Amino acid sequence: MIMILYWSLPMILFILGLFCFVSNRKHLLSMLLSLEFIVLMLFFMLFIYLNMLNYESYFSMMFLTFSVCEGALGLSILVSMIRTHGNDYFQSFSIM
Amino acid sequence: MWFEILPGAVIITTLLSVPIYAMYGLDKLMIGNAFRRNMDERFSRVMYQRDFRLTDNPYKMNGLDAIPDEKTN
Amino acid sequence: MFYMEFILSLIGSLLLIICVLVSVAFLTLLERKVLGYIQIRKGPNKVGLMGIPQPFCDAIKLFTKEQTYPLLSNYLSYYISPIFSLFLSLFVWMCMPFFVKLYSFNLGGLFFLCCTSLGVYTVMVAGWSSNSNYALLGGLRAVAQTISYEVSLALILLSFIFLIGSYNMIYFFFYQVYMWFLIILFPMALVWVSISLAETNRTPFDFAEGESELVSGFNVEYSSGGFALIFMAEYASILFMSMLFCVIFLGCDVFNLLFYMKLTFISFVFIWVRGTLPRFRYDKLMYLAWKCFLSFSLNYLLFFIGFKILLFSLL
Amino acid sequence: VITNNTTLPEESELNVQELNLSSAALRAGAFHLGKQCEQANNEFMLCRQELDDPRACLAEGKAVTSCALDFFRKVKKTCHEEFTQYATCLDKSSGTMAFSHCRKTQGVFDKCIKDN
Amino acid sequence: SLLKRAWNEIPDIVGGSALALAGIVMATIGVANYYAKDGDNRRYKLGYVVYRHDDPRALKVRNDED
Amino acid sequence: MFSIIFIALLILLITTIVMFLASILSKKALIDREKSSPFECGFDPKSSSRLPFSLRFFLITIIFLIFDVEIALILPMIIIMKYSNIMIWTITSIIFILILLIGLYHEWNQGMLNWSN
Amino acid sequence: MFNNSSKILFITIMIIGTLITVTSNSWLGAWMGLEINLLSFIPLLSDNNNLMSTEASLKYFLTQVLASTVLLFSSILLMLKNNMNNEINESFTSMIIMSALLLKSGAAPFHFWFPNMMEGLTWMNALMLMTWQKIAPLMLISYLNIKYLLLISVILSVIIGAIGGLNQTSLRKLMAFSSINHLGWMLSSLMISESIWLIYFFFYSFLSFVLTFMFNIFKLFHLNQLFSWFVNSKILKFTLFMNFLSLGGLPPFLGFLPKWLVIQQLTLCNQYFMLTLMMMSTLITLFFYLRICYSAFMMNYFENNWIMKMNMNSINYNMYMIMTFFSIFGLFLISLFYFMF
Amino acid sequence: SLTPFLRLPLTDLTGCLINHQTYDKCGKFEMKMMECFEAYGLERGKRECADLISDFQECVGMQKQLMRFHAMRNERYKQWLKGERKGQEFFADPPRVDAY
Amino acid sequence: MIQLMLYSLIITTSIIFLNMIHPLALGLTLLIQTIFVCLLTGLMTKSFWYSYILFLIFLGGMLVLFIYVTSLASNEMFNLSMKLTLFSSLILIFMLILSFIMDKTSSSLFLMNNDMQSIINMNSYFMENSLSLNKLYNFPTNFITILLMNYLLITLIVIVKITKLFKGPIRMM
Ligand SMILES: COC1=C(OC)C(=O)C(C/C=C(\C)CC/C=C(\C)CC/C=C(\C)CC/C=C(\C)CC/C=C(\C)CC/C=C(/C)CC/C=C(\C)CC/C=C(\C)CCC=C(C)C)=C(C)C1=O
Repeated sequence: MIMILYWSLPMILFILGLFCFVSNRKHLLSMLLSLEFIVLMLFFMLFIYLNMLNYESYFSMMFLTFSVCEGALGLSILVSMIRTHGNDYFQSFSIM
Repeated sequence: MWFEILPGAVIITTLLSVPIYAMYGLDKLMIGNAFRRNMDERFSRVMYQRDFRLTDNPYKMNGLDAIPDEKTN
Repeated sequence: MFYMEFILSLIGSLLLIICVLVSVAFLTLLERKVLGYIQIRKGPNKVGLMGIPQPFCDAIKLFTKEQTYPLLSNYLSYYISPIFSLFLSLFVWMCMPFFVKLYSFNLGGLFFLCCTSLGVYTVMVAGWSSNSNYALLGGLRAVAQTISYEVSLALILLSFIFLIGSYNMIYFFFYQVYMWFLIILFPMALVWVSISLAETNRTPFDFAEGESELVSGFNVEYSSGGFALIFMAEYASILFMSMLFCVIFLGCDVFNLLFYMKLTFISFVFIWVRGTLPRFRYDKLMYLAWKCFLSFSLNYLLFFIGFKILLFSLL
Repeated sequence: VITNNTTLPEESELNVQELNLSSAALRAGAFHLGKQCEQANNEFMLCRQELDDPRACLAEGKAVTSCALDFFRKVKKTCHEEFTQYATCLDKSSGTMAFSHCRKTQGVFDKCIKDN
Repeated sequence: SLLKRAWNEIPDIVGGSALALAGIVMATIGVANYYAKDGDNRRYKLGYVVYRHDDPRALKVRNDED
Repeated sequence: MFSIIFIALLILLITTIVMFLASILSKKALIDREKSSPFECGFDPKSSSRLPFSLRFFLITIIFLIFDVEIALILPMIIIMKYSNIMIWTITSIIFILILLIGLYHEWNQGMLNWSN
Repeated sequence: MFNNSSKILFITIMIIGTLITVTSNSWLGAWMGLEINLLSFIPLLSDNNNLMSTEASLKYFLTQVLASTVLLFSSILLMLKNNMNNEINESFTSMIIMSALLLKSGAAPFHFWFPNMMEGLTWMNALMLMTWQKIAPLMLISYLNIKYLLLISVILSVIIGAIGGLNQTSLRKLMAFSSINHLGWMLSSLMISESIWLIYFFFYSFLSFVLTFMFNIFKLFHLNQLFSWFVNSKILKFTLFMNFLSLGGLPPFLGFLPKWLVIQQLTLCNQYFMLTLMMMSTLITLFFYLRICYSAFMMNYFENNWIMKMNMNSINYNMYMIMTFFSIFGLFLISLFYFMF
Repeated sequence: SLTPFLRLPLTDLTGCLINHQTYDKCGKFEMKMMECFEAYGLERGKRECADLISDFQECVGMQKQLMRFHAMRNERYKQWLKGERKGQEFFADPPRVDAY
Repeated sequence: MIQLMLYSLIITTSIIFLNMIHPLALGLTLLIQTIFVCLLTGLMTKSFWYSYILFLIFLGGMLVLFIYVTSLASNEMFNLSMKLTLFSSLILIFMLILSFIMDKTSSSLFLMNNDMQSIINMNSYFMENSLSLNKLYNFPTNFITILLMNYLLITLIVIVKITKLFKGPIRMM
């Protein structure tokens, strides 16, 4: 099928990104590491679709701007994490 | 005594100028043309395909002699 | 024909590689002679004939000397970091404009920005891999350098780019045919050299090495093999960045001989400055980039956005 | 997408004498060539834009190539030496085949064509 | 005053903003000048542009000298 | 590209050979428990280098991520100046650089650009 | 909008973010608005005086980031196969979009994060989360037309939303489970129309807008505090708590009218079986509301006696009393409303 | 394309985000189809736009043609692996580079 | 051809990335992949302009998280997994074998490279990125860029407020 010969690989890569975002690693940063991994794969598919259009790749910039802000915001929340808990370990948070 | 510096500067000046003056030499010896075609624009690339097809060598030029001189009409 | 074309491209890169690798050896001698003359010293004068074979006389030692296997270092990372430091130094040369084509490189100006940023990881990984207090301080002193110069670097490149119309470096030649952009861009030339120093981590911005603050910076735990490549990779950066100043502000007549008389002179300037200024303070640089340079660079984008607009109406 | 009922002209019709003249040789005569075949060119290029069917502009295309081939026969008849020097220079002077370098030899040709 | 304090503390932002202010001004001249010449209609066109003699655009062909 | 990748590999091989020569050409002597000890001015080290290294430019560190992503939007300017509407291009570009300056001066005045103290 | 000029901004940018989503004529445009909304809420939500608040700022961020990420994943996939923002016949690719949106709003199967982040929010924060943040997600689900997936969420929402709430004593955590149930009614109202949903949402926000103030004005966070809470006139305290009954949708009060119009339309559309499970499960929701009214309906209590006085903010209380009055007498104004016909 | 319920002025902001109307092989194909959606409305349009949607999808998504192409290649390989072809004459004469 | 080998490597590096635990091991894996994805994207496009931008953008994020990794997760451990090295190396060669015996006219992506375009396409003879990036700064889509600007500036106000610089540095107490 068309979807299997052309769009399978990025999707299989995407789900592997999510399975990193949920696996049990001690440090919160392990979530941030896997966060921009997924974003890297989202860019890849979005770039497939935008190129089916002849001239629409400019929207890649729009996507990248929101990619950094969620990473940048994701990093700020970690900073605020440290200065109330002292450490970023997942097991240090109240389970609720 | 400021002369003693110059031997250092002469060598660096010469060595860094070897490449560009070498390829200008090699291209003439090996292409027949000093400069290689510039694939900077679609039109340049397009025509480069055209030359590579006709003569089977993009750097061998096909002057008027390739034109069929006469037509019997 | 086409099959032959790429063969020549290989030769050019190899020719450019060996020539750059040779020059950085002779640059190090030139650094010692010139820095030995600004100081009232004589400089290396005995070895061989009049000191010319000095840098080769040192390349022997740094390779007949044993590797160091630090006890607390992640050895594979510690062992590989020199490779990529040298590789990234040589690799960035493939974008240097030639009218005798070597690589097309539309968007060559960007390719500069990507490659120069990579040079920080090699310092960064080497310092952390060494697993020594000073080495780590050197690495994190180098990263903070990037946080400062990186943003202002792009903006200042953009100003030059507006003048030429494209990111292809070749166009610098055509626009600098009557005069030199140095005249139009005098403060940027002066600013650009300042950022160029940060790129190569030189006095007055010598923080990665950090000599006399850190014992030897991120190099403190390297020896014969690794340290040599770190050194050569350092001076390859100076040589290129000096050239990149010559293509932007000084004509960019790559096929003329004088261009290489100019290139060495800017290399002399880099040594000249090292023998004049004391090192900045680790924070004063980061404040300098954000408080002054970034604001300065943005101000002229308006000046050149207006000037290009005004010039566009006339032409 | 092409099916049996779609009508393509037969092979014999598409055959026609072609230039087969390299890039540098073409760029040499560009400015003098253009002033002559403009009537055919504009007629051909106009239809191709409004009407985007290659088979529809088949007739006009043959006019364009004939005019080009017609021009060079004249050049072959008179300025053969000069044109080759201009083309050779234009080819071997820069990687872009820019006109800005070969102004001198260009002058030699322009005087040949305006005297003949 | 204010002018003095900045001119003494951060002279670059004053000089830099002085040229920045120059950009807006001579950007306002050039932009107005652009539509004072009808520069949307440019005598040299990218691509091979051919009009019919009856097309409305065919009237607006900018007629220049060189 | 494909030309550049090949030379990228070829260079990497060449530079790799250089230490592979150095590793053999290097004089070889028995490694001592002290020879491979870290360097910390000749006195044994109190603290591993892998302890948490405090940070003071964290705030600038985040601002650096942002300011770059606006470099992605200024760079295309030149490329599309010949092809765009001059009012839209002129207006938008200016209110792009004023926004950046205003943001910078705002934080500079608020003292965020200064390091943690 | 309580402390500094900065809080004023984040509130507005939240409004802009939500509006961009619900006014966007394409998935990609809609997704952008969600990102705008994301960072408008976090700074409002994070306060370092509380060890709990920063934890709340986390769970929301990880959940929402994943939701928008998966949401964008499917939207790209959706128009990779159809080449349109719309799918002619709904299939799996459209289901995936629905799953993300439900998680974005904390519907039943993916609600877990939602109560578990309510421990460390101020009351004014919970209102922004409970009411406004559910606009953009639920409003996009109106575009997608999968029945069974949407239907399953309703059935689980009312069930999990009710049974879970019986065991809580923290009012903030209790209201979360209460809000999950009302969310179930929306999605049920969303497979039939939107005008009902728009009406029903407005009333739901109205009641929650009221109950939040009463806790917010008197800073109550636990059931025990209700009994210890001091009021001059036990008649007054008795009447304030009569808003819970409206939140339970009892017909003598205004809070039933919303439930009522959702049944007159679901029944009109023959969804009889759904209403049985929903309306029946609402009783359990009505239960723990009465557990709160234990502190009001009985009206002589053993209370601590180091307070004789009520200290309350005027403007909040001034607006709260007005809102409460309609919450008890708002039924006779159904004549005026002309949005149901 | 989706229809916002709100349709406040904000929709003007993001309406023209992604389109096919800028120098595309399917610019005319989509305008007809989407026009028909405007004439009949969204829900009813999905039942009257059978041709326009299929044509537009076969112009952008191109599945209909790519999925012809593999049938040709696979059927070329199937013949050879069955011995019905030969190694010497596996492929047809290639097209001229200066074409397409 | 290298496109398939790029497919193999991006898959291979993703398998291991699922198994990294040490944050720097994750970072090195991610950095390597950011190179390949950047390379791969430019294959199926009229220019590599976006690969340059993407590469530049992510490298900014690469440095910053090392600064925080070196402050938060400094003391952690690696473990060479002989299961992993064999598994990746086993499949990697296996995948590389297929790419040599693949009908790699079929595997090529249908997206039109610049050369894949016709010769008649008049719009393909302009600057490499003129048209594509054009309407990023023309009516009406320009307002989207403007909207980002506030969004980015408003973000710049969010970090300082979340961060609360004045209450100290960051240490992994
Ligand atoms: C007392 O107060 C003071 C201080 O306080 C302590 C100071 O710190 C200082 C500090 C001074 C400085 C920082 C000065 C700058 C110097 C340094 C940072 C480091 C010192 C080293 C140098 C200057 C030497 C420079 C060169 C290197 C380090 C090596 C670089 C690598 C090189 C040259 C190799 C290049 C590669 C090539 C292929 C070139 C061509 C061929 C060869 C080399 C091959 C050689 C031989 C063979 C292959 C054998 C073949 C044989 C056969 C076939 C038979 C001063 C001055 C001071 O006064």
